[PDB]
Amino acid sequence: HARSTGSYSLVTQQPLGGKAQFGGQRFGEMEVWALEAYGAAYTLQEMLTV
Amino acid sequence: ARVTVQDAVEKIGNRFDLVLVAARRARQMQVGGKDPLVPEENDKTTVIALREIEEGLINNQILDVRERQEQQEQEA
Amino acid sequence: TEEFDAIKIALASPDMIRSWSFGEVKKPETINYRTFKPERDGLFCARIFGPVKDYECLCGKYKRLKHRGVICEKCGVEVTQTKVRRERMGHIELASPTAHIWFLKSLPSRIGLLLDMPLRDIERVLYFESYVVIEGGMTNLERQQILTEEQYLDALEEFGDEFDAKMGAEAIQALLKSMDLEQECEQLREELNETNSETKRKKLTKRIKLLEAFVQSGNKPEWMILTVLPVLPPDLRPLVPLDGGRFATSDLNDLYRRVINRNNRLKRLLDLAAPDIIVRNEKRMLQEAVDALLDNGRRGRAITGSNKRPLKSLADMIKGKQGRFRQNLLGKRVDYSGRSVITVGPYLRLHQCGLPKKMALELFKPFIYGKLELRGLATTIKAAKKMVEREEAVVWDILDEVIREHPVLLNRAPTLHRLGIQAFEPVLIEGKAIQLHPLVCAAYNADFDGDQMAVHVPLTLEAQLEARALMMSTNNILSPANGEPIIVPSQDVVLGLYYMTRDCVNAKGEGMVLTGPKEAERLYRSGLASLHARVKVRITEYEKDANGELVAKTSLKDTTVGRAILWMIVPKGLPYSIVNQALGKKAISKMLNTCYRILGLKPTVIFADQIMYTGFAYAARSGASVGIDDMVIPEKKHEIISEAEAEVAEIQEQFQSGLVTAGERYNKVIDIWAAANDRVSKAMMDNLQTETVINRDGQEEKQVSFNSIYMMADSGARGSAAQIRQLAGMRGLMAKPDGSIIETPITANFREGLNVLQYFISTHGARKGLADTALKTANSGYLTRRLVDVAQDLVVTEDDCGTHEGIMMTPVIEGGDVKEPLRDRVLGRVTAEDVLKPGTADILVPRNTLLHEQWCDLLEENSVDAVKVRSVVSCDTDFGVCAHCYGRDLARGHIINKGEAIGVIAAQSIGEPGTQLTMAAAESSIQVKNKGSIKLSNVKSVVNSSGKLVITSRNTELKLIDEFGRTKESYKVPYGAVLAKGDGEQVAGGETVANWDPHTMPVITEVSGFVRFTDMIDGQTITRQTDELTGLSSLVVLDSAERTAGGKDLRPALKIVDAQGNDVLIPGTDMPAQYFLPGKAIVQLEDGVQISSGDTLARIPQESGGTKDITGGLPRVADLFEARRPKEPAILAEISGIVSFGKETKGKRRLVITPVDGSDPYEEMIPKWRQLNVFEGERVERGDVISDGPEAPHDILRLRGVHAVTRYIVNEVQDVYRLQGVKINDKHIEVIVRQMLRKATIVNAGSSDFLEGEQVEYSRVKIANRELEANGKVGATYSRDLLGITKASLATESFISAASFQETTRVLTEAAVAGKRDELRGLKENVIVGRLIPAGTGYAYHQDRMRRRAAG
Amino acid sequence: ITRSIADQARTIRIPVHMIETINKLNRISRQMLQEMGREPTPEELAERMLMPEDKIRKVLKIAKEPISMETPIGDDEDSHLGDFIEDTTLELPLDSATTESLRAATHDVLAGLTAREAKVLRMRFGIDMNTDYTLEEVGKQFDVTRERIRQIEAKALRKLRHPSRSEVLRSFLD
Amino acid sequence: AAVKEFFGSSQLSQFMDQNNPLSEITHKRRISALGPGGLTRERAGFEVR
RNA sequence: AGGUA
DNA sequence: GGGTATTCGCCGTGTACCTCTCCTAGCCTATTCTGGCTGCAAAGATTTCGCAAAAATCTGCGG
DNA sequence: CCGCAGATTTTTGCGAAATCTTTGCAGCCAGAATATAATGTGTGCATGACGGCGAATACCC
Repeated sequence: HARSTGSYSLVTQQPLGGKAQFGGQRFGEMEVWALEAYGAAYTLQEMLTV
Repeated sequence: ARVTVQDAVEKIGNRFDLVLVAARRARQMQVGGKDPLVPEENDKTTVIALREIEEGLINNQILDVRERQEQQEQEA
Repeated sequence: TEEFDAIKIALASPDMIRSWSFGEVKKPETINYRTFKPERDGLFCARIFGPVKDYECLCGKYKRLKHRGVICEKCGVEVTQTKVRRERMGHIELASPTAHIWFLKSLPSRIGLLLDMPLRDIERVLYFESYVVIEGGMTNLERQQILTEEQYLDALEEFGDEFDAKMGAEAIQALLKSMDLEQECEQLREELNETNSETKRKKLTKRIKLLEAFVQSGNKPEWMILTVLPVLPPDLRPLVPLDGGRFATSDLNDLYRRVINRNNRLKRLLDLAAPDIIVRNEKRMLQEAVDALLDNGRRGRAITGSNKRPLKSLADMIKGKQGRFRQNLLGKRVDYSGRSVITVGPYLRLHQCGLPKKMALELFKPFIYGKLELRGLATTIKAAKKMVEREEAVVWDILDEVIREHPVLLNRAPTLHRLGIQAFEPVLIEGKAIQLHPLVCAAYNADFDGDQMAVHVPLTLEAQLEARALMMSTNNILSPANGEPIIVPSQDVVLGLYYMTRDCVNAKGEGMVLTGPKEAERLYRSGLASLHARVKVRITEYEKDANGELVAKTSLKDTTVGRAILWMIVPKGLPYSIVNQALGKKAISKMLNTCYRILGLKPTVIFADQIMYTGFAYAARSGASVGIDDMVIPEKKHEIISEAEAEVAEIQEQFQSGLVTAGERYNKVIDIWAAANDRVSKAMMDNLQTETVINRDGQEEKQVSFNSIYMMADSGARGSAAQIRQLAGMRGLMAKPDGSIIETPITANFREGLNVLQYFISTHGARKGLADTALKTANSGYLTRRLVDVAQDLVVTEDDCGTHEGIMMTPVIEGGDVKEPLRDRVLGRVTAEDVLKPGTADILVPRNTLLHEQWCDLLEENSVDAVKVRSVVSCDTDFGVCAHCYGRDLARGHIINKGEAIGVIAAQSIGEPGTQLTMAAAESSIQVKNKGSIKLSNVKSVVNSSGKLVITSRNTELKLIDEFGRTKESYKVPYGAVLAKGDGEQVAGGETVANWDPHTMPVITEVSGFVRFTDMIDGQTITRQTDELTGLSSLVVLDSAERTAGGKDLRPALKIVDAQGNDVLIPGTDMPAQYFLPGKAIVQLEDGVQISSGDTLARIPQESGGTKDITGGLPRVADLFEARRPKEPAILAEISGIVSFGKETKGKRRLVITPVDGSDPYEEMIPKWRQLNVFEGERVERGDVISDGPEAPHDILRLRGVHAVTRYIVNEVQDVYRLQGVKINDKHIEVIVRQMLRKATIVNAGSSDFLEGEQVEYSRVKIANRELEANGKVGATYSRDLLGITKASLATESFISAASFQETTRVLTEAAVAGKRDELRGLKENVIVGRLIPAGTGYAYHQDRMRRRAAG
Repeated sequence: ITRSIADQARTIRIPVHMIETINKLNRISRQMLQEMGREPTPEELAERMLMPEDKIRKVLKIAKEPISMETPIGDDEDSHLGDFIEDTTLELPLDSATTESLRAATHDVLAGLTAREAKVLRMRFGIDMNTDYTLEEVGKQFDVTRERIRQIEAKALRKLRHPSRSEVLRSFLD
Repeated sequence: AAVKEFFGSSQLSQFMDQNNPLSEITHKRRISALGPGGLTRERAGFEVR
């Protein structure tokens, strides 16, 4: 499953939904830690906001 | 393609502000206004910035001084 | 576009709640069912929360973008943007004030503690169980007291119109109104200066601190009682149509409907003057409904109709696991991402990965559109969309162009350490699976058995650059937890390398002379020689020498053809000796490490890729296959099995005779089977190891076998000796339920198929292993989460701070031998002291500097025993750590860069190996294994008439000085021992240098004279078991767990007096001449017996060990990081000076230490179940143990100091980890410790309250300020306190971080009542906010913002 | 009690008379179910009531109450129903980019026309200002309130009919 | 209605894993310690496992 | 709910 | 005095997929009159759209 | 290179209809009004991890 645009949510804006085109991949707290471990700041901000 | 950034890290020892300065250089490269200083192989701005920093053409100081001089001809 | 330096949390006021509200929700109506237009004025309302559809009044009046600055005044509905409906809040005017459940049922009840009133009383008042007086009058009734129905009626009858008392939340709110904070603060301040009573002063101090904190919060206590209840915007509690009779509705919607219903009913009842019972019932309704809405679950659950499930509440939506749901997990979904199964990428370069064409097209659709419109192949975005969905060949060149430079992030489904996400250059591949570089799968811990990986696209140019510089695989060739490379050849490539380098004894083309490895490759590929054969080859090796210049040396080496072929690959600059050997996993890893250290990054990456290709190619050419014959059964398996059966049958027969006990019989059988298993394994390994017996020229010789399974065993590709043992030998002993080892082991292996019953036996082991893996994975996840929480905010903020403090750093010796040398523990560390050579006083290490491999080699050459190293814990930096105090470790041999987040990398480093954690001649006679100088540390011994070097106390160590300065064998001498060696005597290896009975600790007298019984009653302290043969007895001093009624009033002791009766003191020992007998000290020598120096006085029975008392793995690591008590804290001597006993057994015996100088009285408690190692009248020092058993981190930090507790934690955790073969740089545990002790307790304040638990950084800046200033107030003194990682993360400076990953409700309540104002400057805080983290790339940005703050 | 069940028990409002109709429908459905012994057929339901049958089915749809999103989809999967609901009130970024490109193209085309024609068109349809003006409103500001203003608009339209300014806008509408 | 609730929507009423004859046989022969009146997944609880 | 790592 | 000695709540619990739609219940339940509300039908008032059409205007080229 | 024809531009005119407010209508809907036999009862309690931990009364010494 791959997406660049598609199903968002109501209460939140996290992209997920659809049996035709699904949401993106959950960038959970583990991956946020992984980025924080490096000097990964702008990539983290992309993961979070944009 | 730039396999390694170690040579760039050699010029800019922090390895974090290296990202900032090369990002500024590459953004001035992509956004219209600045023309390249190193030949390309149909490459985007990123490896251009890496090559420019690697040969010492661009660092924090050159980008800053250049943005001054350009500010002075545009104000005239 | 929004700028804000900090977030304040406080108590919401009814006025500002109305300020948020745009309209009052007066009806529980929602919609018109058939027409889904929201009702007025219901929970969904355009008149209140704004219009439903974009820029049009919900009356059909105005439908245009023109009518947007003016609202519709022709009807209630207003006209704005629809997104406004997602932000507008409402308010409900509660007829009766309602208490907030959070301020009520939290374990510290803020309402309860502010009123200093116990919880049951608030529960009864609020729930209308009893009345409470809201101020009285001139009555005998207190200002505050609860009264029952009849008591309240009696008070009302007795006292007329002077009695103000109500019931419930109205009464609580009235009480909060009647309470004034500032005036009480003034009263307490006046009273404190006047009061001298201890308890009164403590009460005044507690109350004044609480009230002053509440006033500083700027909150009015009445606000804890909700008068107006805010209601969430409807979009955050959506009501969306669904097919059929089912419609998605929020549990919040139903909860607010219930609240509105009950409020309206209360209003109607009040308007109707309903009886008191009914109005009390309806107020109970409102209180219960509000409590469920705020937090359903602390009131006996609330369920709805047509659905049996606890309704979601606001607290339940906030409180989540793991962490906050929407913000971080679960789960913060992301766009521009894909996911697919991974396959091997054996042709790829390290810096690139195979990405399927379809995923590349879907991921980069905006990029494709941009480039198509750039070259003008599409006139609009829609045309580009049609082109890409048609997938014409035109868009594919655009796709190749956009992919060429763009790097993409590859992510494993679980992320244990920072290598779980790595950048690669995508390479377009036809197919559907992501091809992953084989070298990288080790870092991902990903095996190609259906594992799925995700791909993320860094969009912005800064992110592309950031990924190429940091995320890239080639930039992360070294593990962050250890300098040795993480991209190591693993299994197939290792097997190929091993087969290529392993030499035979006879093959084609032996004895040839070759020049260059090129002739070797020519001979091998032409089939004129064999891949491995002893050959002299002329090769030019290059040596990095002089100043970094290559030294070409060309000479002949005796090697093999495969080795020369490999040497062709090896880049110039490495010694040939590295490859002229059999290459296992360890050999290749070491060779890569040497290549990286000597050459650099680019040669290392190129060499790793080339070695991967070579290993794969020569493994394929090897044809290494596992058949059915390559598990050759040892010939002695049947013989050994039959023998062991014979001995176990003999033992069973003897057990029936009653000669041997059941336990001894079981132990003997287990030992017999273990010996049989070892014999079988050894025979199997001898058979497989040297299976080849082929002749070199006619003379047969025994050399390494060509057997394939022995190749995978020896090369360490896959399968160890234990693994092959279950295949070719016999799989041996296992365990049954209850975890006991089975009496009869499995005598079969996997080549001789197991029978039914033995397989059923093995099933238990399989189930236990699988369940253990699952539970240990969950526990490791929780542990690493806690480590991330405590180490979240730590980041390198300074290049250097300047400090000569540090830790004393030595190679560690536990037991009797060294298992971790000095070099590995000190590699990459910075010096704290210019340590001299072990001989001459020469400085070989300059002022504080990074220690790389050359300095470590210099230290090894001049072996210095200890080095002071600047640890992070001793760093003087505040709000961060200096670069030097951390070290160098990352992905480079250079010092850490300023801005790097060491806390997170350390937490990941300690957490990731957590899935790998599934957990005579000792104490009888000390046997030094090698020959070296004997040295005694903290020894108390004097030579007696028998030449016995009897050591007293359990705090003496025996080290082994080597040829220069290094201890290599260390031992612990217990209380009472005999030593025939001196303090400088040389001892041979394996020689018994000390000895004592394994059945008991003997107390050997060092003086002479009659034994006098001091504090003795024959029948209370000692019991009569006189067995006089030569003047002996079996008098038993009762154990120090329980004694008699008269044995608890005396401390039994044996004084040694001469014939004259004068005291004869022991020379050269702190021990007094009056031996204070501890528990079970059997008095062999009776009163009136001449004792010789060298005779036992009282034996302390023991068992020579034989019982396991050591645990490890995840629970041990967690308990160490939580600073848990060991259930028996070994209390230390907490001040130096002479010690003495106190009054005996008030329940717990007291011990008074009075220093020889200074403040004398230091009486303390000791429980009577402890085994004392302290003897009254001896000179002890702060740090010496007082009772045996394990220690707790708290008192270690408190007494022995910060460095000591850091050393203890590091050593203990590293002992657990080295037990499983996992190596972690101790700096990670050091930074975790530094985060654990960030809180301190004030003794003397500067502006504190003399007991305030305060952040050490603020305390340190304040003490620095007062010291530099002429104002030395007060003060100020502090003592560092140690808190568990959960507690440290829970009590941080920012309430966002604490509330995020821990108890959210209680943290939020504490922050609100305290009015906390977190100022960010923390990774997780900025993550939640959604701005650049103050670490790494973002550190430059935040440092800029720091300059913009507090200054123009 | 009936009033309470009608009002405070239904998540969506249902009128009391409608609730009574629902109860009658359910009772007659039970009667027909136990008499025929198979199922309540809509034909007999229509026959018993004065109510046509389409109203019967719409009432049956109404009689069901909304369900929570917190219920798990798939019988206790750790995911909730609301985790799948797509936001239909949000304009897709594809459509937003199309709108931006269309606005740019219309602005360029209006710049390609004369001064007064483009000026009339801007206020006639509200192009690139947050307000819209009527034909007479534009005529009043152009101090010409006659057929002349509509003739100018028609002239602008006819000029746009040429296949040199309509080709760029031709892509947007298929 | 209750019988249909049991047979249709229950912890122990599952879509038949139907991709093999073996899959169907195993599903019909399956023994669950979970369900109404059994053990919740809040276990381990090593004994039963 | 079942299954995957 | 005082030190446990119970009981009494609160809290924490891996990641990330996929298939499934399964989510939903009693029916025991009275009558009605008056008035408004809202969607729709109908009418006065009014602006906005296109052709009409002739008259003025714009542009190509050879004698 | 200039004047008229084709093409393009200028100008006056009538029909059409839609929209905004008002009036009549029908389905929706709310409260007000009438007097059947029925009060200490129901009820859901759904229940088999594991470790930590303070708070809340009890009880020996």
